[PDB]
Amino acid sequence: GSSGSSGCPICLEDIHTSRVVAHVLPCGHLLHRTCYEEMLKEGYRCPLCSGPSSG
Ligand SMILES: [Zn+2]
Ligand SMILES: [Zn+2]
Repeated sequence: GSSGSSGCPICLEDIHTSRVVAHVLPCGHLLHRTCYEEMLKEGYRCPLCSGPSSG
């Protein structure tokens, strides 16, 4: 379950700035320097910010 839509939608693990760097998306979300590199390859953008048909 997930009540708060605040967290890396890639790995789904509470991000910890202190622990590791967080990539602030241009939409208003945080990611993991690593994850941000994975999603880019796959071909999917912020799966949280609903968009058009695609995505
Ligand atoms: Zn992540
Ligand atoms: Zn977003």
